[PDB]
Parts: sequence; structure tokens; C-alpha cells
Amino acid sequence: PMKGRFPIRRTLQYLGRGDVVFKESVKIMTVNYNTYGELGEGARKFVFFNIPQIQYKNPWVQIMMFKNMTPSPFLRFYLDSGEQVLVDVETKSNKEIMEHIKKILGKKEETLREEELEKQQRFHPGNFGPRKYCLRECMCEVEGQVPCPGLVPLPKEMTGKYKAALKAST
Amino acid sequence: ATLNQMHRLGPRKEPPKRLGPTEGRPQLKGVVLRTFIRKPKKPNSANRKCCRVRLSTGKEAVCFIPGEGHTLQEHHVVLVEGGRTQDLPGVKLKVVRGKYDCGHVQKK
Amino acid sequence: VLKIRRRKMNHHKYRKLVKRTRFLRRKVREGRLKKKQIKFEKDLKRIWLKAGLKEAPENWQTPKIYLKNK
Amino acid sequence: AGSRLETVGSVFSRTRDLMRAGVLKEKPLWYDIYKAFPPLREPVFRRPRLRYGKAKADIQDIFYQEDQIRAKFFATYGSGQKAFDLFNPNFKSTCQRFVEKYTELQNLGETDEEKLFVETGKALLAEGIILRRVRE
RNA sequence: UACUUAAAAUUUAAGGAGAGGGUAUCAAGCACAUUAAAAUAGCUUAAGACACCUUGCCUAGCCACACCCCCACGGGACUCAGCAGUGAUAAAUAUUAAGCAAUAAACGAAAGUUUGACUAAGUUAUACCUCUUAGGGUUGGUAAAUUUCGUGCCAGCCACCGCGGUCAUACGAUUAACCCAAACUAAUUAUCUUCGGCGUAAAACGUGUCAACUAUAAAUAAAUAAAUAGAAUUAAAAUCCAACUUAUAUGUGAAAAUUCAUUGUUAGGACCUAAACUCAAUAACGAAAGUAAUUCUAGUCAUUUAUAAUACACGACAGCUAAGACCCAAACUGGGAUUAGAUACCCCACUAUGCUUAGCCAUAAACCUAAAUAAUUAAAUUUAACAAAACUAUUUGCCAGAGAACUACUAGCCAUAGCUUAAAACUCAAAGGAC
Ligand code: FES
Ligand SMILES: [K+]
Ligand SMILES: [K+]
Ligand SMILES: [K+]
Ligand SMILES: [K+]
Ligand SMILES: [Mg+2]
Ligand SMILES: [Mg+2]
Ligand SMILES: [Mg+2]
Ligand SMILES: [Mg+2]
Ligand SMILES: [Mg+2]
Ligand SMILES: [Mg+2]
Ligand SMILES: [Mg+2]
Ligand SMILES: [Mg+2]
Ligand SMILES: [Mg+2]
Ligand SMILES: [Mg+2]
Ligand SMILES: [Mg+2]
Ligand SMILES: [Mg+2]
Ligand SMILES: [Mg+2]
Ligand SMILES: [Mg+2]
Ligand SMILES: [Mg+2]
Ligand SMILES: [Mg+2]
Ligand SMILES: [Mg+2]
Ligand SMILES: [Mg+2]
Ligand SMILES: [Mg+2]
Ligand SMILES: [Mg+2]
Repeated sequence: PMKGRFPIRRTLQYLGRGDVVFKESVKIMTVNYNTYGELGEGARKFVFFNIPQIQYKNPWVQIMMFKNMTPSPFLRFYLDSGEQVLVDVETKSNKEIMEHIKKILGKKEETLREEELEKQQRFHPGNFGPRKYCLRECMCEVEGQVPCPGLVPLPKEMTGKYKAALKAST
Repeated sequence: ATLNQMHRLGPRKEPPKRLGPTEGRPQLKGVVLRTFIRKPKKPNSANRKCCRVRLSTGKEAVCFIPGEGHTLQEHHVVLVEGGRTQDLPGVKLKVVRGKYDCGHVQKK
Repeated sequence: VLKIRRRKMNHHKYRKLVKRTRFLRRKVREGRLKKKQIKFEKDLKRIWLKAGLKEAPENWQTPKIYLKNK
Repeated sequence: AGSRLETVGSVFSRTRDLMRAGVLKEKPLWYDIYKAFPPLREPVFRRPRLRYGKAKADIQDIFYQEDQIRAKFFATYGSGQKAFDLFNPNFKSTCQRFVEKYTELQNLGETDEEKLFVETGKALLAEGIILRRVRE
């Protein structure tokens, strides 16, 4: 049995389910929540369930959380321009909080798809090389091309050993 | 241990693998110094043929000579290998029959 | 059962061994403390010499902390 | 060949399973009857366990409203000198007559318990019942 | 390479989101900081500084080195860590070979030239592939497979368990069989790595409080019979003194020694040493250790809760230091007996010590052999067994086969034959727990 409560939170599949990918402006996200109360239940659940997913997709954003410092829970984002975006998450479900921050400061699906394609621009299927980078190491692997001498012996006339012998004979 | 304690400690600390009589080498070459008999621990009862040797490393070790009959003498050269003699305590080396001065057991 | 008896028997043989060599151990200790003091003094001399001082700070005398001061 | 495992399933479930396997070729005569008129609960084995901590049973103490009146009568007059007959299904004891009159007065609208207790004693005295206010 | 100014490749310097070997017996480093009138006293560090040890890693490749002195003005022990080759060393063993025809590099405007880069060969069962000869090991169990004979705890065999003292499927030869096969077997090294545990088996490590984190969520407590400290007090039994007084008293299984300066009585006197019957068949108080004769004084109490050392404060008994006390008990010591011996057990005398006043030491089977805290009693939970029904969550501490080892070394300590901290070599195939 995996230790802790809700051990599914400690699986790569769960961490990858997060959909909030912040815009490049977002630099810090402070989370102010209360450990006791009734109107802050969604905030507590957001710290428990959602903060790991947000950090996983936004490794360079500083997430710092403060407890029981104010009467109500809120989120404050610090942007690179110097703007500060305050969000009030009282009486809001954890799912509601995620959708709100996704709308205001989350990259759209179109933008993310473009980045993925651009990342793979330099991979070409025709390129030959090691398995880590390429599909085929050598043209001998291709069908119809001359096979590797190691697997299949070459004709004698295609061998330097044989060609050298004829030149001596000449 | 708790997840916080497992994090602060990391993976288990692993004692290093100390070497044996051959010092992590397949074989060693040594010069015989003496040939003597060792008595196996009870319940075993025999007169096991062993020899002391000076290995190339510079240390001196006791090596069991296997087989029925050996012609080894002082100043001979032998190739020792690993493998402990279970009944003989402290004998952690064995001589290879058929290499250098030591020869294959003489089937008679 | 035999584990406390062995601690007892092992502990019994140590107390006997300490008694036989009690006087030797005393001279070992007095010499280990003297080396412990010289190591302390030298370590203090290294500090001021490295800092660039040619003599120890004025009015400073390394305290003798391992001697029979108490 | 059978399933003498009386801690797994029930006599019916084990008989159903044995026939599916192919070991029991003829239905028992009680089988079809159980299928058509089963018991309310399935007779499956369960190990009685004890209760621990703050677990408690759920049994209602049976206390009717007459018991408040009956308790006072036994404390003030004890049990009626006439002996209870618990074989007569319609027996009326001296205490039960006290409670029947006490109720009648309370229907009229008297709100004081003290008034209803002394008035009922007077009414039964007129009836001729011998009520002894035995403090002993 | 384009423009006479812009796209690259390639580097260099200063940096920092994060990640990055081992030892904590390396626990402190000793200038490691800020300000910018030049003052302030700061900087790193158990979230691992500093010190030491080890290792090429980041793998289309990268980094460092180029005889040695980290460097290389200088100096020295004065150059193959280019290809081939040699000496020495090592278990470890490729040609002192051919060609610049291909590709790459250098040069030239160029035809071209050069290259131990490289290409084509040579060498080697180290691997793979294609074929053709068959050899190697094994045959008690794990683990596929033995016939006869010899040997007789000898000779030998085994990875572990083991085998051999006269019917050995285990050693040697032989027979057959089994496995693999141009290999086969031996040795060496490598590939597998923490979500498990802590009453009885390794492990909650004497007690409590304060931090920072990680969790948690409630606003109470106390008012308690023997907590603790001080002062005062005294009932029973002793001790001492005195009167009277037996001739003995004392002591054991039995005796001896001891004693008559004894013994018994005292509603005689003194003492105020030491310990607190019954209550107590009670289960209170305190953090633990511990605490119960009486009275009085002081006194325990609210932090949401769990979670602490390198700090602070405590910590039975024994023991040390100094001055007192001393009824009784009692290590040691002496005497008596006992026994083959008594260095003990039993008897008598007596000392350290138990007490007080000041410190010190910091040890227990310091144990309820149960960390604390909040839950739940059903999850078809005897989830081993025995203890004390089980089990979830949270936080910290701790454990990783046994012995070596309540040890060696290290550091700290009023401790000096001491305590706390705590290994390795080496040995074994078990040790251990409950029934
Ligand atoms: S790997 Fe392609 S020719 Fe050999
Ligand atoms: K034997
Ligand atoms: K160098
Ligand atoms: K060329
Ligand atoms: K054979
Ligand atoms: Mg050490
Ligand atoms: Mg050289
Ligand atoms: Mg150099
Ligand atoms: Mg060379
Ligand atoms: Mg050179
Ligand atoms: Mg080789
Ligand atoms: Mg050119
Ligand atoms: Mg035989
Ligand atoms: Mg065998
Ligand atoms: Mg055989
Ligand atoms: Mg234990
Ligand atoms: Mg202890
Ligand atoms: Mg007193
Ligand atoms: Mg008071
Ligand atoms: Mg005394
Ligand atoms: Mg106990
Ligand atoms: Mg001890
Ligand atoms: Mg010690
Ligand atoms: Mg020590
Ligand atoms: Mg070890």
C-alpha cells in the first residue's frame, strides 16, 4: 500500500492530467488559504489536489502558500510586467478555481499545439543515425538497398580483397 | 518511515563491496613457499593438501591444491583462483591444475 | 536467555581486563589528553598566522582546557 | 461428493453451484421449494463479533406514558394487596384502575400532577378499594 | 559568407529556476558580510557549512590532460597517453604491414600535392551471422540424467545442505544417461535496490519544555485522596539513665562463639536518632524518577492538537567530596560453626553505607518490554502465535542477519578502573521469536 492519503496524487498520470499551462507572463502564484473554516473548503482542496498539477506543468513558476493569515482564501498572481492579479476563491469549488485561473491566465489549446509541432521540427524520418534520434541507423536496413555485409556476405567482385587480387594479377 | 523521512534520507546507504583473496581479479600468480597439511573441521576427517604462496600482489596466502596427488615443491610457480574450501577455515584460494608448474592430475 | 548471559560474560571479562591494566590506561589517557591539547594549540596558531598576524592577539594565552583544572 | 463448507455461501448457493459444476446430477426435493418460497434472509455464516469503543446496540427501552403514573403508585402505596393474576388476559389490578381513573381526570383538563394523584385516591376510596399509603 | 555592414558557425566571461558520489566518529567554518560620510558586526551551517575520501560524464557526443614540478618565466629525474614495435610489469599478448583509389582535413586561382585521419587488408573463438567436423561438463537434493568395481572418516568431493569408518546413485576408474555445443566448464566482475518494519524476534534509546516545517481545527482549563518545597509537631517500637531483680542472658537444624557492665519489670527519667502499623480488599498525585504520620504556609490551572536538540531543567539505588548525625540495618573485616575445601550459605561482633547540610555522578528489567494525538468497531479483521481485540490517519525518532561489540578509536562531560556517542577486520549459515 502506497503511503499517505490519496496516493494517486503521487503518480505521473495524475500530475499530467493538469490542464492549466500559464502564460509566459505568470511568474509567481501565492496561495492564501485557511486550514479551519467552512467557506474555505474549496481552497483547502485546491491546495491538496490541484497545486501539484499546476506546478508539474509550470515548473518555473514559484508557488508559495501561506496559511491562516487572512479571514478569506485568495490567489494572487505576479506577472512579469509588474501587474498583480488577485483572485478570490471563497465559496468556490476546487474545480471552479482551476477553471477560473485557466481562463484568465491559461494558454489556449491552439497555442500549445503550435509549440509541440515547432519542437519536433528537426526530427526527420528520412534521417539516419542512432536509434535514440532516428528510425534507421543505415541504408542497409531499407528494403531493396544493398544489405549489411555482416548479415549477408557481399559478392566477391564487390570486395576490396578481391579487387586487389585482380590488380596484382593484371 | 514517513514520506517526509524517506525524502530527507533518500535511497538506502549501501556498504561497499569489499574484495576477497584475489582482490577482484580472476586469477593470481604466486610462488610456492611451503607445502603442508591442513585438518578439516569436525565432523570432516582428512589430511587436505595445501600450500602457502606469495602472490604477485605481495601478500602471502594459503591455497588448497585440488586433485589426487600433486608434485608441487618450494619455488614452484602456480596460478591461484578464488573459491573457498568449505571444511578448511581460512583457505580462500585454490590452485589451477594444468598451468605453469602445476600439472593435471595424473590419471593412473 | 544466552544473550544477556553473554553480555554479562562479555562485560565481566572487560571489567577484569580493565582492572589488570588500569595503571597502563591511566598513562595512556594523560598522554592522549596532552596530544589533544597540543593539537588544540596548533590549530589556534594556524588561524592567526594565516590571517597575517605574526604574534598572537595581545593579552591572549591559549586556555588549558584538557588539564586537571576542575 | 458435496460441499461440506458451511462457512461459504448457504445450503442453497452451494447446491446451485454443485449442479452447475456437474457433480450433483439430481436436484434435492427441497430445492425447487426454496427457489419458489425462499427465506427472508439468506442463511450465510457470519462470525459474531464484539462491539468496541462507542458502538452500541439499537434496542428501544419500552416505556409507556402510564409508567410515570405507575411508578408513583408503587412508591406511595406499593403493590395492591390483591395479588396479580397474570393468567387472566383481561385482568385489572388495583394499580391499573388507579391509572385508568388518573387518565380520566387528566382528560377533563387538570394540569397539576398533585391534584390528579390525590383526587384519584379519593375516587377509588369511594369505589371501596382499600388503598394504604404505606411509607414502610 | 554577405554588406562595407548582418546572418551564421564557433567560443569566451560573468551568472543561477532546478538537478548533481561517499563519510556527521568531518559539527562547526574563522572573514567566509553589508553599507559606501567609509561606518555596521555581520556571512555559511544538522534543509549538512567546513574538512577529508573516491570517481571522468553529460554519451550523434562532451570534459580534462599532452614527460614531470596543478601552471611552466624558470627548473628537473628531459618526452611514442600518434601508428607499428620493444623492455619491465600483469590472470590479461593485433602488423616494426599496403594505399592516398573513396570520404575527411591542409595548401594552392587551378590542373594537383600531402596525410599511420581514413580506406582495403593481416592477426585473435571475444561477440554476431552462414555452414560443416564434435567436443566440454554433469548425473544425492535444490536441478535434467549412473552400471560395475576399487577405496573404507583414508584418498578425495561440495555453490548451499552435505558425502566417505565394508550393500557409496555424492570420492576414483568404468558403463550408460543428461545438458549444452564450436564451443564447454571454472574463477572474477557486473545486471535485480527504500511506500518494509519497531510488545515478545534488529529497532519508540530515562523525563519534560521552548524553533522551523509538515499535518490538524477548535476557543477551553482548573477546582484531584500519597505532586513538590519549608517550618512546626509526635503515636507505637527502640537506645540511654535509674530503681528493683532471676542466675543466667544470647544464638541454631543442631551447636559454638558472644554475655552475666547481663536479664526481667518500671502507670521512673532522658533522648527527639531513625522509620511512618492499621487505614490500603484503596488506585490518588506527579513530566518521569517518585510520592501515603499530623498540622499550617507556598503550590499544580486556559498555548487548537501532534511533532525538538547542538539548548535548558530534572532524573530510584549504588558511588564520590566536606562537615554533622547514628536507634536499627548492613558491603567489607574479624570471630564461631559447617564441609574433602567454605574464600559462601547459617550464628555473633563491627565498618563503609543507608540519615542531615552543601555540591558532584547521570546509571536501572529508568518496564505498562505499549511514542504521542484524533478517530472507527465495520470493513464478512484469530490475519501467525503469544501478550494487551483489531485497525486507519498524522508527525517525529529508530531499525536493516548473527557474533566480534554495553568493544576499539573519536568528540563532549566536575565524570580519571566513569558515562554518552560508536565502527572495522575477522568468523559462521545461521542467530532469534512464539508455540
Ligand atoms: S550496418 Fe549498414 S552496412 Fe552494416
Ligand atoms: K564427515
Ligand atoms: K598536468
Ligand atoms: K585520397
Ligand atoms: K563418472
Ligand atoms: Mg572512530
Ligand atoms: Mg610516456
Ligand atoms: Mg603540464
Ligand atoms: Mg604505441
Ligand atoms: Mg608526441
Ligand atoms: Mg584480451
Ligand atoms: Mg581553397
Ligand atoms: Mg563399495
Ligand atoms: Mg553432485
Ligand atoms: Mg562418481
Ligand atoms: Mg529488542
Ligand atoms: Mg540507558
Ligand atoms: Mg528525624
Ligand atoms: Mg495556600
Ligand atoms: Mg555507621
Ligand atoms: Mg515491568
Ligand atoms: Mg552500561
Ligand atoms: Mg565504553
Ligand atoms: Mg571510548
Ligand atoms: Mg559487518
